[PDB]
Amino acid sequence: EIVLTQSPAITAASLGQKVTITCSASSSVSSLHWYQQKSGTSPKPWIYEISKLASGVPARFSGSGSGTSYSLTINTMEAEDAAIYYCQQWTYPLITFGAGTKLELKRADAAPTVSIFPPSSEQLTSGGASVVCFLNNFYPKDINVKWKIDGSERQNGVLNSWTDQDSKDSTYSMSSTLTLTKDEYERHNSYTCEATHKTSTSPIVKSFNRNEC
Amino acid sequence: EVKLLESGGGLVQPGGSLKLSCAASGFDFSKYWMSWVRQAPGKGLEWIGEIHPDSGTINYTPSLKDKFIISRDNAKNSLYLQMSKVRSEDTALYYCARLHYYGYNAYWGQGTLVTVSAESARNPTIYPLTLPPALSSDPVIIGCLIHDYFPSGTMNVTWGKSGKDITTVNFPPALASGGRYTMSNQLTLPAVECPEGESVKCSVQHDSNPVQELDVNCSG
Ligand SMILES: *[C@@H]1O[C@H](CO[C@H]2O[C@H](C)[C@@H](O)[C@@H](O)[C@@H]2O)[C@@H](O[C@@H]2O[C@H](CO)[C@@H](O)[C@H](O)[C@H]2NC(C)=O)[C@H](O)[C@H]1NC(C)=O
Ligand SMILES: *[C@@H]1O[C@H](CO)[C@@H](O[C@@H]2O[C@H](CO)[C@@H](O)[C@H](O)[C@H]2NC(C)=O)[C@H](O)[C@H]1NC(C)=O
Ligand SMILES: [Zn+2]
Repeated sequence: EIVLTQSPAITAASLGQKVTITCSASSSVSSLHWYQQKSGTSPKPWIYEISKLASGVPARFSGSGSGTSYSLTINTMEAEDAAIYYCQQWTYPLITFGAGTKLELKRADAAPTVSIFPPSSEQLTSGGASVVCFLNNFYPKDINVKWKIDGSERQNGVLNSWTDQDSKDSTYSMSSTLTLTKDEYERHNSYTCEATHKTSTSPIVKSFNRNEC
Repeated sequence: EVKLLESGGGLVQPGGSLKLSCAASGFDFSKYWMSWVRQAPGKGLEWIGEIHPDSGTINYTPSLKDKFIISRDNAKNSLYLQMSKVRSEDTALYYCARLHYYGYNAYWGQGTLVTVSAESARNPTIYPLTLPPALSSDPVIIGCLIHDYFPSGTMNVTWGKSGKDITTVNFPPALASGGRYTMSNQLTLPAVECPEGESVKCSVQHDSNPVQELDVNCSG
């Protein structure tokens, strides 16, 4: 009935810079509140009744607005402020939540550190073989991973998982798992994980050779 | 102090029905308006509805009016949610919250997960991630592969060592083809902190199940 538009949807701010995010309503609302949500946590009550700060909210935060357009401001962006921010209106008998604003901490470019892990003897016993590649502490978030088995590309059985922005480092991490059978693993010798990122012209390659033993 | 604890979540068959409960303590439950909120994996917050302290007025999100029934006891200090013809689409964390004036969710529970699937439950198998002497070092990277489990639930992963230069990275679960999840946990520490012959324990807790422990070697 009442639509809330949060803008920008995805934003970035550097450390110590002033950030303003907005929440606008399709019609007049009785009240508006803000909530912060991080990675594996319940939403935290942040700003209530347009400008009141909830229990342990830092003084750098402020809420403003009336009628239809509302704002959330961070005077000095801190690393720990990297989160999703949700606005919510109340107009009896309805409660509506905006789609959220993802706020990222803008940091310096950083090349990923690649590590490659061969399958466990424990897993091999089971007749399974997962080859794991970790790509750590990179910025910006955008990355492309490729797997090669005996110099040729492998697409199927690849599981990718991206981390959350670290809020001490302001970096991202990624995991890429190639799962094969023990028979399929033992049929090939070289395993390679290659990452394409803006910080390098060429791919960041990490490989291992399984032979003899 | 105020506490809200949801229970009743878990695996439910598509087209099934379940009742969720939210136990409230540390406040006089009977005086407050209570609500339910849901969040599908990777999606935003969606209001289900609210209940008046003395059960007379129940307000819902118009679209959801047709599959959810909010109720409360007051004696039992419990809030309930009945979900009737559950779709895969209904898979989400369900949160109960205590409402304040101006429709603010002042206190929230930790949420209970509802997984609408036909696929059977499966416990994870934990495997060590260690590299041979001639493959890495300084810093040392070790890990625990938490493999082929369902449903996703809540995974608690703790390591035997902690410090200033010891970093833990818990990778969010990834769903394979079969319909089984895998996660990995990684520990980065200075080589001096994880010498050859030594090990670090990874402690995994899937939902309310007993902890599964693995001793991971610093070097292969
Ligand atoms: C399930 O979780 C707790 C983690 O407890 C808290 O501490 C972290 C820093 C905080 O962010 C919140 O998550 C909680 O307040 C585990 O506790 C730790 O585990 C070991 C036992 O193996 C203890 O010896 C540690 O001291 C303890 N806490 C700290 C300081 O991190 C709890 O055991 C875990 N379950 C498992 C075994 O995985
Ligand atoms: C929640 O409670 C209020 C009670 O006022 C309901 O509001 C009434 O119903 C309709 C649509 O909201 C209005 O056209 C009436 O004028 C309202 N008020 C009266 C006279 O009490 C509201 O519908 C309730 N329910 C939910 C499910 O939205
Ligand atoms: Zn009221």
